[PDB]
Order: sequence, then C-alpha cells, then structure tokens
Amino acid sequence: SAGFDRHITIFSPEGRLYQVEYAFKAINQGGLTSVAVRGKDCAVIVTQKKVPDKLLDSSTVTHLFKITENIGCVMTGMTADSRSQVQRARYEAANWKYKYGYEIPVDMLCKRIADISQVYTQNAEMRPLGCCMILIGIDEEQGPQVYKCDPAGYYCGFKATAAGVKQTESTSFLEKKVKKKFDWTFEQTVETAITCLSTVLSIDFKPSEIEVGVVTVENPKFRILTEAEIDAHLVALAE
Amino acid sequence: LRPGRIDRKIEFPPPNEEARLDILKIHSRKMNLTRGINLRKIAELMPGASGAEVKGVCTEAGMYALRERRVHVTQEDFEMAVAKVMQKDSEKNMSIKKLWK
Amino acid sequence: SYDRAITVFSPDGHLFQVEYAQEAVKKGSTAVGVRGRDIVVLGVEKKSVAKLQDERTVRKICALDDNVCMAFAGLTADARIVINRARVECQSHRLTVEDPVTVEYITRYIASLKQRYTQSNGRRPFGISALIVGFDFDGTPRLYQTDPSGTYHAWKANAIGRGAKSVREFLEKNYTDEAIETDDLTIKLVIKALLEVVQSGGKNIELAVMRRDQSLKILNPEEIEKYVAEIEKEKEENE
Amino acid sequence: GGDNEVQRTMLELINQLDNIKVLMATNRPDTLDPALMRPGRLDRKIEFSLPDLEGRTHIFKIHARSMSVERDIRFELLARLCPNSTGAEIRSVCTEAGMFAIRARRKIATEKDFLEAVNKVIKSYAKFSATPRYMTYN
Amino acid sequence: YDRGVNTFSPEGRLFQVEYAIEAIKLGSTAIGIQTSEGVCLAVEKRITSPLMEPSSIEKIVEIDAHIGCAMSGLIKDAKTLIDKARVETQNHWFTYNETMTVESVTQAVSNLALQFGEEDSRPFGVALLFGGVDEKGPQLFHMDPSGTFVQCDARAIGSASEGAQSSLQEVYHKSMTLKEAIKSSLIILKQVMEEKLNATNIELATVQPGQNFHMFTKEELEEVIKDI
Amino acid sequence: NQYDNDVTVWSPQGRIHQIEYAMEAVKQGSATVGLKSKTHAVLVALKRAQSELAAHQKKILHVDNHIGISIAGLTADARLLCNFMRQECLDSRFVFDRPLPVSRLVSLIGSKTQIPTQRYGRRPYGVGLLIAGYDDMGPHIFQTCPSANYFDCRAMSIGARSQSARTYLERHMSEFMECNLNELVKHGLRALRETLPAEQDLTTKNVSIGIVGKDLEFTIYDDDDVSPFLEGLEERPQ
Amino acid sequence: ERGYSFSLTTFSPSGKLVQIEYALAAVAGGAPSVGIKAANGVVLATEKKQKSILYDERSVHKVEPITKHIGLVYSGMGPDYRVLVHRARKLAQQYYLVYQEPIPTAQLVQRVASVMQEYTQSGGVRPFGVSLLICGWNEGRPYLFQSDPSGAYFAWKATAMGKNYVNGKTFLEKRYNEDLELEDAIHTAILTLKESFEGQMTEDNIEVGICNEAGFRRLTPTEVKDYLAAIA
Amino acid sequence: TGYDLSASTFSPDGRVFQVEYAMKAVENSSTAIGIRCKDGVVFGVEKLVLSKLYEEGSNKRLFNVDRHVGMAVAGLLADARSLADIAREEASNFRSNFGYNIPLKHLADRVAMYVHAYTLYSAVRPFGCSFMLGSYSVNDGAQLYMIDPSGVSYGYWGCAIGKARQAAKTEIEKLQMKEMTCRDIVKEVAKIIYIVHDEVKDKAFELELSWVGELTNGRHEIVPKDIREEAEKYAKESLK
Amino acid sequence: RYDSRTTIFSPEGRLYQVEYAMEAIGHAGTCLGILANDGVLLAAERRNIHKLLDEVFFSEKIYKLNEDMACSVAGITSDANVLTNELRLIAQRYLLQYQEPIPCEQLVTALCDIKQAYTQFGGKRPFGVSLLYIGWDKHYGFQLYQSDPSGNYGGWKATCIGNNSAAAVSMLKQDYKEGEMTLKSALALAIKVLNKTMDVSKLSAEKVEIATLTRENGKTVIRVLKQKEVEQLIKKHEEEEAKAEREK
Amino acid sequence: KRFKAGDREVQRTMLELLNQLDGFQPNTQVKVIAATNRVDILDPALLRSGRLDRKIEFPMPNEEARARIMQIHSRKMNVSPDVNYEELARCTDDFNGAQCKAVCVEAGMIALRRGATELTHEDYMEGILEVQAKKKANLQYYA
Repeated sequence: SAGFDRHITIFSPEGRLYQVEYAFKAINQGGLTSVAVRGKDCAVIVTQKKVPDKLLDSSTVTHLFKITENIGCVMTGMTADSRSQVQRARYEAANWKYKYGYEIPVDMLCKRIADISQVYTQNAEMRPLGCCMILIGIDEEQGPQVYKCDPAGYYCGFKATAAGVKQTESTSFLEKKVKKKFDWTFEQTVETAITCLSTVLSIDFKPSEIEVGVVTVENPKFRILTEAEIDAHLVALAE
Repeated sequence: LRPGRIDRKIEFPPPNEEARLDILKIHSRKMNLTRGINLRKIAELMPGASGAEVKGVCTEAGMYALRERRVHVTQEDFEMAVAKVMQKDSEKNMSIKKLWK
Repeated sequence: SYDRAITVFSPDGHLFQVEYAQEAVKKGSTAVGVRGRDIVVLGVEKKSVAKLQDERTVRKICALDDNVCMAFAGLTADARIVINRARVECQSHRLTVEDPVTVEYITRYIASLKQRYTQSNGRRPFGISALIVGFDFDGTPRLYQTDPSGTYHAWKANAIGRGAKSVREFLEKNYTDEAIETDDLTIKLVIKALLEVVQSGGKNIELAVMRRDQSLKILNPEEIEKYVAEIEKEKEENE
Repeated sequence: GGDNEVQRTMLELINQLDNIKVLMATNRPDTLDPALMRPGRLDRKIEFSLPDLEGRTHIFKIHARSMSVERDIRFELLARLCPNSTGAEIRSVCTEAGMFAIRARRKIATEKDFLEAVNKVIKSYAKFSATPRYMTYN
Repeated sequence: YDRGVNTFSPEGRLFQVEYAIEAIKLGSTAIGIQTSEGVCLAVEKRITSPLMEPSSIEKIVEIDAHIGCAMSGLIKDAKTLIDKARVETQNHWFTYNETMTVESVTQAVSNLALQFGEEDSRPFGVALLFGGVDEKGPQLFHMDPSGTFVQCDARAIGSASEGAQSSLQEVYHKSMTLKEAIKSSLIILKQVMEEKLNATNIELATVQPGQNFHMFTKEELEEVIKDI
Repeated sequence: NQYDNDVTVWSPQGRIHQIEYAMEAVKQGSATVGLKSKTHAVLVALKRAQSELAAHQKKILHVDNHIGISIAGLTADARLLCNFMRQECLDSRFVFDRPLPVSRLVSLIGSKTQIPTQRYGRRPYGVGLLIAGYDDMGPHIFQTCPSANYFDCRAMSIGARSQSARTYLERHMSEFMECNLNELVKHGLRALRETLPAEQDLTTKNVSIGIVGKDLEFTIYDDDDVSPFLEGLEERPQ
Repeated sequence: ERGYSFSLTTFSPSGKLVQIEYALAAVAGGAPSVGIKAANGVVLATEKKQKSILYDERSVHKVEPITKHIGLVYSGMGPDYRVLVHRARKLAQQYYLVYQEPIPTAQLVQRVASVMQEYTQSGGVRPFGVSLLICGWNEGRPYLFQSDPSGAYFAWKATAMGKNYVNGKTFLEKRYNEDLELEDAIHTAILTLKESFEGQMTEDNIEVGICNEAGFRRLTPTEVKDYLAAIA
Repeated sequence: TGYDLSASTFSPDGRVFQVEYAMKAVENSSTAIGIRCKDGVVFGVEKLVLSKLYEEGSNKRLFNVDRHVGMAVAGLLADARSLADIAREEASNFRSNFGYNIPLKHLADRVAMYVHAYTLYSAVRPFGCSFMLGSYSVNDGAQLYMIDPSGVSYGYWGCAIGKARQAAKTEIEKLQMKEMTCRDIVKEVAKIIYIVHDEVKDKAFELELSWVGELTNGRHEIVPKDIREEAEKYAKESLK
Repeated sequence: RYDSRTTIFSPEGRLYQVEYAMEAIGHAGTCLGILANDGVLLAAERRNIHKLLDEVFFSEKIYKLNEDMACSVAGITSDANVLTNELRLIAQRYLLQYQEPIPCEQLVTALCDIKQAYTQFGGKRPFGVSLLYIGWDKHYGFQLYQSDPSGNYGGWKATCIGNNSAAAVSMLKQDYKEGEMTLKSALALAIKVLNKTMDVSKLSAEKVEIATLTRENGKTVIRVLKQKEVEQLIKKHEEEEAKAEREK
Repeated sequence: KRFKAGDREVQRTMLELLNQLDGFQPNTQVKVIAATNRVDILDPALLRSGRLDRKIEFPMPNEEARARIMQIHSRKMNVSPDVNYEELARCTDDFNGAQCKAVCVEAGMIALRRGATELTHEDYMEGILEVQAKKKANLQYYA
C-alpha cells in the first residue's frame, strides 16, 4: 500500500495522501503517550516521562509546555518537530491577543496551528510536522476545553483524547469511562487521566514517571502538578 | 500488415440498421415469433449493437419466455430485453463528467 | 539519454535539444530567399489552404519594419511571438536611435531573442528558421537566415523548410550575376526555384518583393500567375 | 531449466582458475560474474579504449601498408575525420577506399577516395549532426 | 555523474565542462603564432555553401583596435562572449583611458566562462585565441570553456588541434619573423586542412605592434598563398 | 551508490559522498608544498604546461600584501575564491584600516565554502588552498580542502603525487622553525622535487616560489626570479 | 496514462489530467452531504459522525456560513475545507467592500471555484480535494451550486457528494419535485442522507442548514431533533 | 531505500531517515564529553591529530558562542564551525535586542530550532554535528545542553558525543557531579577521556578542555595551561 | 518518450505535449459556426444534461467577450474560465486604451500569444481549450476564428470543434455554401449538422444551444436564442426532413 | 534454492548434506564452516536451527582495515620504507580485500615497467588506478 507516496503533493489513485498518512505513524515514534480528560470544570493532561539516563537534567525533559497563561499543551511525537510546533503556536496566540484585544480562545489556537500544518500538506516545501498537540484551557462561556491537532491539520473538540503508541486502548479505555456518566470532579478528572495512562501501559506510575498538567475553571491558569502532589493523587487513586 | 503478407485488410464494422435487422432475422429464424413483432423497431432500439449482442437480444428475448413456460416471444418480450443485453455503464460522477466542457 | 534537457552536453559536445529544434524548420513549408540588385525576393510554397478557411489569417511572410520583411518556417505558434517581438524591437531601436533598423541588426536581435531561450532550461527554443530579407541597409540588398539554434547567417540565396536540400541544390546551380541582372529576371528565379514545390502545383506559390526605398508588395494572384505563366513560357523553350 | 547447467560449468571454471596463463576477451564485461572478475582470478584487466589520434594514424598505416595508395596520403588528416572511431572502422575505411577505386577504374586509391570513404564508413553511420543542425558550429 | 556542472565524479571531474570541451573538437582549425614582430592568426572558413557570404561566417573577429579574436565551437556562445569582450575593453578604456592588455581582456571573457555553475547554465561551447600586442609585448592568449586562461607562444584550436599543435611544436621557435610565422602557419593549416587551401577557404589576420590597423586580410590572402 | 549524486543526501554510512569526491579534486592538480619557518611563510608550487610551446600554469596567486595562497584544484573555483579573499581583505583594509589576520580570512573562506556543502544549487569548491600570510601573530600556513575544513599546518603538500612532499616535510618538520629565508625555501623546493617523477627535475619554468616574511610582502618569484632561490639548490641523489 | 498519473501539469496521452481525477476520488470517498433546492429556499445536509463518544460533536461544524446569505457543505479532506472557507469569506467580503452588495451566489462560486483552479495549474500544490455545495438566496431565487476540485462549478438543483453518492442521487430524481417547499425539503434532504448514514440519526450526528429568504443558519441540535423525530 | 534520499520524505514506518543518518555520522567523530560542576560546567574533547603536520591547536572543536556560553562540537567539523557562526549571530542579535546575555536555555532553543530548521527541506541536509553547550551564571546556575542533529535539546548532567557515547557516560555515571566543584572536575573530565580512546585504534590524539563557572568568573576560557598539565598527569597515573 | 514536459522537443521536432493537449479537445462538447452573410452563429452541445441540474446561466458554452464578440469553448472547464476571464480583460483594455472596440483578430492574437506563451515556458500546462470566436468590426465585418490549444489560430467560414469534429467539419463542407449564407440558411444547416454530429437524434431543443451575432442599426446584438425559438427551429428542420423521404 | 528439470541431482546432494548436518548433535568435534559469496540464493532450510544458523558476517573492509589489508599482501615485496599505507587507504574505497591485494601486486608490476626495485608511493597510487582499469590523464582544466 506504499502508493505514489514519495511526495506529499501527489495523490494516491484512491484519493489518499500517503505522505500525510505516514506523518501520524511518525507521531508515535516518540514512544510516549499523553491523555487529556475534560471534567466538570477542569482538564487534566498526563504524559509519560521516561528519562532513560541518570545523567539527564530531569528539569528539561518535559513534554509539557505553556503556550500562554491560560492554555497548556502536551506534545506526542518527534521532540524536535513538537518543539517547533510549540514555538509556532506561542507566536500565533500572541499575535491573536495583540491583534484582536483579547487572549486567543483555545478553540482557534488549534485552528491556526492546524491551518499552518495544512498548508505544509499542499505546498511541497516544508516536510510536515510529525507531532500532535493537545490544547487545554478554561474557556469563558464554554467551560474547560480540549483539542488535538494532528499532522494533517484535523482538530476536533474532545471530551477526552490520547495520542501516542497506545492510542487505540487509551481511547477505548476512555471510551469505556465516558459513557457511565458521573460527576467529573477535579479530583475525578485528574484520577481519570492517571488511570487511563496506567491501565494501558500496566505500570505503577511512580511519582516521577509522569507529568500531569491541570487547568481548572476556578483558577484558569496552566499548572504542572509538582511531584509531591502526583504522589498524593496517586495514593488517592490506590485507596 | 505490409502487402505481401496481409493483402486485404478487411474491416468488420458494427452493423447498421439494415444490418442489425438482418442479423435479428437470421438468429430469430428458429424462434416462434408472434405477429406484430417488428424486428426493425427492435433493431432501431439497438444503435451500434456489435452484432453478437443482437443475438443476445434473441437469446434473452427467448430467455424471458422460458422463465414463463411459453414458446412465443412477443414485442414487449424484446423491448424489455433490448435493455438487458444492450446495457451501459455511465460515468456515475458529475465531478469527472464536467472536467471537460 | 542526453536529449531530455537543453543545457546538458552530450559526450561529444553536442546540444542535442537545439539539434532536435531544427527538426521543426525542416517540417514547415519551403521558403526561399534570393537577394537581387534592386528587389530582394522571398517566396513561400505549400500554401495548402483548407478550401473552407480564409487565407488572410495564414500570412507567413511579415514585414518586420517598413524596410525589412521576414518569411519564416517552423512552428506557427512561435513564429507569431517572434515576429511580434521583432516588430517591437524595430520600432524601439528607432526611438532610441533616430536611424531606422538595418537588416543585419534585426537579425542580430532576433538571433539574440532566440539564443536567450536556448541557453537555459525551463524554456523551449523557438523552432523557426526565419529568412530575414530587407533593403533597409540603405543601398545594399541583404537577406539573412536565422536558426532556432541562435546563429544568424548571411546568404545571397537560401532555402528553408521542407525541401531546403532540394531547393538549395537547384538554387546554387542556377544563381549567377546574369540571372540577378534584371528585376523581372530576379523574380523569375525564385518562381523557378520554388517551382520545385512538393506537388509543383504552380498555384500555391506566393512571392513577395521589396525594392530600394520602396514598399513591400505581396504579389497578387494575377501577377504571380502571369509570372508563373511567364516563367512557364520561358521554360517552354525546352521543346 | 538447463541454464544452471552452463552456470555449473563456470563454477567448475572458477574453481579451476582459482605453468598456465589465461586470457579472456569480452566486449561486454558488465555481464560477467563479479566473482570471475575479482583480482584473485583475473589479476589484470586491460581496457582497450578507442584509439587516440596518434594511434589512429598508426592503425591506418598498418592496414594500408598493402593497399595501392598514392604516395602522399595525409593519413594524419584521415585520423581526425574518424573521431571516436574504433580500430576496425578504420579498417573498413581502408577497405571501402579501394572499393571506390574499383567502382571507378582507377588502380590508385587516391586521397579523394578516402574522404569519400570516411563519409560512408564513419560519417554515414556516426550520427545525424547534419548541415541544417550543424550550421551552429564554426 | 555527467548530467550537470554541479555533480562530481568519483575521480574528481566535472563531467559537463569536459563535454563542452569536446564541443571544440567539432569546430574548425585555428592556429596562433606569436612573434616578436607580431602575431599571426589563421582559420579555416569551411563555407557551408557558395551562396553564403564569406563575411557572414565570422571566425576571426576584432575585439578592438588592438586585439583580435579567434573562435571555434558554438557560434552563439562565442558571440555571447565576444560581445562580452568588445564591451569590457572599451569599458576598461572608458574607466581607465588606456588600452586593455591582452591578458586583461582574456581575464574578462573567462570571468564570464567561470559562471556556468558559479552563479548563486552550461559551459560555453567555445574556446578563444586572443592575439594582440600590449605594454609587455606581442602576446597570444588561449582559453577553453573550463575557464582556464593561459598564454601560448603558438596555439591551435578546434579540430585537428592535436595534429596541428604537434606539427607546430616542430616548426615554431622563439626567433620567427612575422613573415616566416605566417608561412609556417599556412603550411600547417594547408597540411591539416581537408580541402585544397585557397583564398576563399581560409582567412588570415595579423596584428603587428606598429600596424594595429588592418585586423584582417582582404584579397591579398591570394598573394600570400600563391607563394606557399 | 544512488546517494552519491548530490551533496544534500546522507549516505547510509554517515558520509556526504559529494564532499568526499570534491576532496578528490585537490589531488588532480600539480602538487604544492607549503612550509613556514619562525620567520617566513614560503610555499612552492610545481607549475604545469599544457603543451611544449605553451606558457606554464600559474599556481601561486596574490591574495594581499600580507596573505598569499596556492591553488591545487579547479581553475574556475580557485579564481572565484581568490577574488573573494581579495575583496574580503580589501574591505578589511578599508573598514578596519588593519591587515586582516590570516586566521580571520581562513575562517571566512571556510564559511563561504561550507554553504555549497549544505544547500543544493551549487557544487563544492574544488579548490584546495594553502593560505600563507604574515599577520601580527607570526607567519601562518593554512590549508582549506574542498570539504570546507582548514587545518593549521606547520607544512602541507597538496596536489598531484603530493604524498611524497608531505613525507619529506614531516621528516624535517622540527628543524623548520629556526630557518633562514634561503634554507626554508631550499627545503620546500626539496619537497616539491620529491613529488616530481624521477625523470623530471625542478627547472626554472615549472617551479614558482612565494615567500612572505617579517619585512617582506608576498613576492611571487617566477622565471628568472625563481633562479635566485633555485640557485644553490642541491642536486637530487641518483 | 500509466506514468502520467502523478504530475498535474503534464497531459496524459489521451488528454486526461489524471491527478485532478484522483483528487475527485478523495471527494467521492468523503462524508455524505446532500443538497435540495426547494422553491422556497435551499437546504443542505451532511453527516457529522465522530469516531467515538470522546469527541465534542459541537466542536467543528461542517454546514457553515460564508456571509449572511451563503453557506457551504463539503465531502472530502476536512482541513482542506477550512482553507477553502477562509478564502471564501474573504472573497465574499472582498466583494462587499468593493460593491457594497451581498455577493451573488453565482459570483462567489465563480471566485470560490477560481480559488480552486489556482492550485491545479502548477506542480508543488495539491488540488483542493473537497467538493463544495454552496447555498444562497439572492435576487429572490434559491441557489445551489457545486464547485469541484477540478475548478468546474455546476448549478445543481439537488445532489449529494461523498460515500454512496450514486445511491443518493437515485433517491433524488425519485422524491424530488421541483415544486416542494422548504419545510418538505428538509425532510427529503434528511432522508437522502438516511440512505447511507450507518446508524440512528442522532441530533449530534447530522448537521443541517437552511438557506431561506432571510438567510442561512446552521440548524440548532434541537430543531433537527424536532425534524429527525418526525421523519423517524 | 526510496524514502532515504530526501529529508522531507517520511518512511512508511514514520521517520525521517536523513536525520537518522546524520545522527549516525556523529558516531564517527571524536569523543566529546561535558560535566557540569556544582558551580559550572566542564567540557573535555578528544582531538585526534590526523597527521604530525597540523600545528598544535588546529581545527579546534572548543568554541565560544558568546561571552558566557560554550560549545564543544562533536562530529563533522566543517558543519560545526557553521553551527558556531549561526549561534554567535543568534547571541549577538540577542544581547543587542534584549540588553543582557542570552540565557543558555534560550540559546539552545533558538539554536536547536535552527538545527531542526535544516531537517525539513530537501534543498538542505541536516547538520552533521551534535554539540554540547555549557555556561554558568549566578542568576541561572550551570546549564549543559546537547543538541543532536534532529533538533532535540535537553540538558544533561554529564554527556558524551562521538564514537564513545555509551562508554563515556558509564565512567561519567560513576561520579557525583552534583557536588564536586569543577576545580576538581577538570581533573575528572580529563581522567574520563583517557579511559575512552582505546590506543590501538585511532593512534595519536590530543586533549582540549574548557570550563564555565565561578572559577572562570562566568566566562568559558580554556583551562589555564598549568592546570591541564597536572590534570593530564593525574589521568595518566590511572593506568591501573 | 518525450512527453514529460511541455517544453521538450521530440527528436522529430514535435512538441508532444501540444499534440496531447489539442488532441485532448476531442473529449469536449461540439461547437460550430456556419458561413453567413450579415451574421454568423455558434452552436454548442450541452454534453451533461441530467435532470437534477438547475439551469441558471443558459449559456454554459457561449461567452460574450466584447459588446460585439462572442466565443464558445471546447476543452477543460477550469482553463476555459481563466481564458474567458483573460479574453474579456484583454478586450476591455483595448476599449479603454483606444476607446474603440478590439477589432476581433487582435483579440485572438492577444489570447493566442497567452496560450502559446504557456507552450514555451516550462512548468505551465498547455491550455487544453479551443474556442470559436464570432463577431463584427469596422475592418472586415463578421468573422470566425478557430483557436487551438497550441496557440495557432485561423479565420474560418464554418468549423466545428470537440466531439465528432470530423463529421461536422466534412458535412459543413459537403453542403458548404459560399456567398449564399443568409442567416436562415445558417440556422438550418447548424441544426442540420448537429443532427448527425450529435449522436442522440431529435436534436431536443434544450440539448442544443445557438447564439447568433447580427449587425442591427450599428448595435451588434449578440443573441442566445431561447428554447421556444429553438423548438420551432428544430421543428423547421424537422418539417423539412420528412419531405426528403419522398424519394423512396 | 530449488527447482522434471535436470537439477533434481544437485537437489539430492543438498538434502543429503542437509540430512547429515542435522544428523549429528553438538558437543562433537565435527564443527562445520561453509563459505558463500551470495547468501540471498541459499535455501532457508540450509540455515534454520541445527544447520549453519550462527552465520558469520564478512564486511567489505573499512578504511583502517584497508590500510592494514594492503600491508599484509606487501610484506614479501621490497616496498620502500616511506609508503604511507594509511594515505593509500583513503584513496582506496569500495575496495574488496582481494582488490586491496590487487593494488599490491599491481604496485610491484608498475615499478617493474619503470625499472625500479623499491615500490614508491607513486607506484602504489598508479596501482590504485590500474586495479580499477582507470587511466590517469592530466586533465587540463585543473591547474
């Protein structure tokens, strides 16, 4: 099923852009997974921080970035491209606020980020960015919001999404979760993200093996739960 | 195809109306045609009909009868069979079909 | 495999695309140019009308300036575009330098127009070998022949198009100072020269003659018929 | 198929090769087994290139030493008209040169014949590269 | 590895300038002898047909009043360089009010040569012999498409260069006169020439220091040849 | 294989085959021997002649009154790089009114040379240069192979059949520092005369010497000018 | 045509620009949208079915407005839809600032199609693989145009792109009477989709817009639920 | 094959091969290591003198990006010098744009983005040099960053780039770099490097060091000649 | 093979892409313009005539370039729009610059150069659109011009392009009328030619499209006859057809 | 690999060898080693479990290996004591070891034609051109 492929601008005979297709298969080359769960008034993103060395400066091995004071993003996929996508976003929001007088809603920031990725799929100049972004933000008039922008430029509004090597089970796990409708309390949402990531991998999730981000309607600011809190949260999940 | 090996290069074109009619009469000679079975009108319904397809109308017009246990083939038995054998495939796409004005 | 580009030399120092380009000129109608003492005649054969299309939109002999006419061979699409540029060049030089263009300069420009197209890829050469004839030299008649390669050449008599080999061979052995000595004699030569027309119809020969400080004169199909007749009458001496 | 029959005949030759010296000629070396062209069997690979000019005037004199040519022939000149010509097509230029001297009953194959020879043997089959497409070179 | 001026062969060669360099061999023989008296310059016209005016075939062209040009190869390319040659020497006079040296012009034309793949085309399919007299003395300069510009006491370009050059090495020595250089060159050209040498087949042109005029030979080419 | 047509493709073994090939350009030209002493920078070039009666090719170019170079590679590229240096030094003299140091020039030559090795549209400069100049920090001898890498050399020998010239110099490197003008050059000519085939010996027509010293600008000794350095040269054993 | 399939600027030996065709394959394999022009207005429909319950159905809307009187429905690569709409709203806007009247639906498609044709004239830009249905009510007559990746804009009365399009057209030509009214038209439009949408027509699974005399508007989930309940 | 010729083409398994090859050409370079002391970072690079004729200290791999930052390119040198020049133009534009020294992290991020900028276009090839950045600042501690060809840049307590990466961490992993002041680290970085570089291969070599921290007062300049001499002696005594 | 780029010359000297392009016109609809004194007509065919297709323009194949210039199209839809867009812009520039209508032929040359220019510079696909032009001027009155994808144009007295061009062109010859080309005779022939050239018989009125150009009181009305008059036109030919059968 | 053709005789030879190889177990002093230059044509059966399974990989030598390899085949010759075998390796790439011997043997020959005893560095380089059939010509555009 290789197709004409070797060029992103040449359609396969069936109408499938193979080069764009291969983008997603590059997405899981990062070997990690991030899950975002939207609660009643919060959205929690949990990622895998597998630091394969005692020499690595653990402070800078983070997959979580702060796009803006109210919107936080996690990258799943190639670290280099994910970094560029993060950096391109920050300008896109800052241009949004500077241009219209207010902070860019998390809705568009994936749209503009998606729109940038889409033109790289038509004009055979830039090789596509091989990383999916998840934007979480407390949006006024629409509660907490989560979005996942893919290499081909498709973004959607997700009650919960996960991108990474174990996406099929992560989404199946969440799909099992969201349906038995429950009061998604901030504690419930943070717990839900941890369980989702834990069940798929089958890991204990030592305190430092993940990086959970949290955004709540009460304090609409992007925060990364400090290692003490995840342990407290993790112990809460156990009991 | 150089003269000396293939001298005459005889062309066999799809039959005309006075040729489809003749074909429809050589393969329906053994058939139990009714009265009022205008083999020409059937022929006029079959523009550019190969010539072996014309027999397909005769086998099919006769096949529409064997499912009814008869021996006589009427006109509607034909016109309903000139649509089956002489069937066509359309582009089934307006997107492609207007590519060319 | 050294023939699918314009600036790729073959192992033996050949620009094969330019060589292929002169293949179009050999596939046009025969155009003969003979320069006389006071009337530089240039003819076109294989008029080959369609019996249902007016011949005005067929013109193949065009006057580049008031003193220089240009009869081409090759492919028509490019012939119109070259003539239009040359016509603009003849006037533009006139404005830049008061004196009007000479025949040699316009040929140098035309050769300068073609050459810049064969020098670089992504641009196809003009496939026309044009016969540049004109008295504008202000005293001396002069007829040149261009080449889709880009080299302009001066001939006292020429033959371009489908039949140059036949016309040229028959032209050298019949061109002399005695022949050109007379104006009507000069035209009789070209009509005789192009009389070796693919079918020798005698009715599809179009000769145009320009004279010292004169104006171009597309011979009417009554003077040509007379000249075609007169030449026939002169040829009637065989018996 | 029986092809492997021939191949096992080469492998019985590769084993054999690797006071006995061995020669081999191949106008198309690229079709030879890489094993049989290694420097453990064919230690030396002589390339017979197209002659240079100082050799073509020598290949000519070798085949014309028995021809009935006129004393003067500018063989050096006939070497530059046969560019990229092999050591044999030089021979047919000498064989055609006489055939032009036999067609017309001259018992001395003059120089004019050779240029007529080099037009038929070399040029006549060299390339198109003709006047209309050769008025670009001067 | 021979499909652009940008690709290098494993042996280190640009297999495109060479093919351009091969394009000269399909040219016409031109000989150059530099003599203390002056520099001689001859070329085989190779008229395509009697109809063509001999003056339309430009094989020796005048760069300026002091340095002629001998060419061989693609006519269009050589013209594109010639006009690049006439202009610069005039410019060198305009901006410097002096006659440009032969080595100075041949630097100019070659500077255009070193651009086939040195911009940001194809190696010009012509090499030039530049004859002229400068402050240092009389002097002949030869250049090829590859862009090397070098000086030759006596050089021949075009087809038969190998034979002409070797036949020139034997007959040339530092102490020629202009008259003796011309005769040896014509004997060389007539020797290596395919048609019987005469007044219309070839064209000579000489540039003496004191006779910088007459950068051609018109109808006295007959007189020179008849005494061969 | 198929990865060896463009400099913009990485070979499986981690090499950029085009640069490796350009590297091969240097060995094509006639070898040049470059050696500096504590007091002078002298580089000897073995000129070549196209034909018997043709003048021999210039191998030592003039980069500035304090920086001279030897070219072993393409004729067109060597000229292009020589033009750049002179323009670079001319601005450096015009802007800072100071002699631009050889180290700064060599660094800039590499930077201009490295762009071709990374962006399609141009070919690697097939010119290997021995940059010889005298700045305020002593005489220097730099070499820039076409791969855009320049090594600070005590003495280097690039060009056809060069490895002989290198092997003589490495054998006599230690003595090079305490050299007088003539002794240093008589070494270098000895180096070039190692590269020459047994039949060929260093003649006044095929060797050009370029020496830059404490109070001396880059003087290009050729033809008779070479003789004063050539004179006194020791005969090769045979 | 075998080797000429790739480049969009090289005619095949049969005069077939294949790449445009393959792009039209991407349209013919996209979300089904249906359009019906009732004498009272224009109704458009498309199935907004997500791949799991994890999605927020209201996030991305397919049936969209351009101006107050034009809307679009697409069947093809989504993200290539958005780039189309923006050059559509801008183009619809650039008409307003210059002429000050709402852009006639004929012109918008003439220039929303001419946007498409721009990307199909050079190598290095893929064709817009999303067929578009444009509804509008201008000069008192409902309009329904289809602009294609090939650059040709039609004047459809009622059609349907996307998966199972052949069947959808057959349902039309059957239950399409040129003399309906917008109220009946919505029922027909929903039914045409019903022939392919593999599932219950949940109010967050089908998105319908009505281009009437007053202007185009993406139907709120309820009203469709009022409509869907009736049909079922 | 097929997908390995252009940097902009994704293999069906989903990776840019060109980047992988370049990162696997850095494996063919001289070993380079970096250890960050409690108040600084130390860089020690093995330099293989390829022939007795290059003067001492030539084609050096220890660069100064800015006043306080350090570079220790490991890989194809010519590509490194290019990466050095870009870094300085990035720093120089920084100091002139923001009035203070560009923080190591931001210099690595901008320099990392530039490196990743060349693995996106077919008209260019990915850089073949992976380099370590080191600096020390009273307001920012000591930071060490390794920018591999692919564009990833995250800091390391101690890292090695070159042939002996795995061999170099192993003996670096057995040091408490968190505490020892790089006064004593230089004796340790030099001691490490001699453990790597098996003599039987690669023949002769030379070692260049540099440090950033309080000891330097915030600069990166090369370790004073006196200090190195004992350091090399100190490492040499560890033959057993 | 040398059909990869529009600027590559085949060894025989043929720009294959242009042969491929102009040959591509075959797949397109048929347009014909008959000989006519005091007029000239275009007749096109609406190849796609499905039912659900709302007719909003009524002139899918006939465009009006200038106040006295009309041109049909036979080829790619996308390219047809861009050429018809460039055609009008060229004609109106001439009116602005000279305050005089663009005299027909200079309109074709302007477009033909644009079309040809594509056949010279690489990277642009040869316009696959031939288009009939009719009109009037003060210079030669009614004229007919046949544009080709390869840029070459040419005046014509009666021509057909696209589907079954051969059948139409020959018959337009077979009954070709010179001098005696009154409009009525042109209409009868034009529908008469479409009868066999158009495979589907009965030349159903809606399936044909005639636009005529006449010089009325110096106004040059360009007409697109409505279905009603076509019905009587088809009927007028239809009545004439039956009388011919009397031979038997 | 495999293929009533006339190759049903060698097929019996292979299966016979295939038979015995699995016949005897390890722990024995019958260790087997087989050499092939084309391992893409061998039967998979020949290399499965109890047959030649631990397969030895012989590479085309690297640059350092080539410098050594060109030494071993030069010991029995009077090569000059100044012959930078290392430099020779750099010029000798894509060279199979046997070809790496060809340079040595060719190097001695090239000296012979020149009437020398010790093979100079140049002689070795001329071999590196004549081992691959190349003919070194001083092309003019270099200078």
